[PDB]
Amino acid sequence: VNSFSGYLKLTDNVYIKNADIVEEAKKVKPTVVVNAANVYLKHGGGVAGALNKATNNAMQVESDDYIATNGPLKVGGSCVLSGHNLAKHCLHVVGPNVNKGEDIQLLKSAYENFNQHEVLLAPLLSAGIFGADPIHSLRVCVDTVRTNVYLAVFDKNLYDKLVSSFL
Ligand SMILES: C[C@@H]1CCC(=O)N1Nc1ncnc2[nH]c3cc(F)ccc3c12
Ligand SMILES: [Cl-]
Repeated sequence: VNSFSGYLKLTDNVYIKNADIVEEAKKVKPTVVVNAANVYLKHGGGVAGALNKATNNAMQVESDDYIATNGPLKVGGSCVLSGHNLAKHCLHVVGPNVNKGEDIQLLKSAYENFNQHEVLLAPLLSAGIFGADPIHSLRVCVDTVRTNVYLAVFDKNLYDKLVSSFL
């Protein structure tokens, strides 16, 4: 048993809710919140901008030190950093950005990072400003992640479409 509340169960291990991931993170304080990161960990907008804003820019400060030491992530890759006031840890995961021409096939690799964590609160990777079809992202999530994932979908119309179209 865990403290996630109000989720619809899609599969044995995937759950979904219409929620703002920032407010969900602040309420639950999960062990792991997933950020929709880019390779430079520049948290300017979308989920990343919102998570970073909620940390009063501490996520960005930590991220800039990470990049200065390690260089950029790979598309499809991840790193574990602090969750600040939102979670114990933040798993920064880079899904492909279709608006940059990045290979949508890398979305499966991106979701494989979730399997290193028993339970996660997460957005749909490559959705929103990353330009992929969220219905496809949900399908890849369900077919790739084997650990317990609680998906937060900000947009109510999209949430309803994801549920109603789920196979
Ligand atoms: C990209 C995915 C696909 C469907 C969807 O809604 N996405 N985004 C979110 N998902 C969950 N919480 C969020 N909080 C946010 C706060 C923001 F400023 C901006 C975006 C989000 C957001
Ligand atoms: Cl977005």
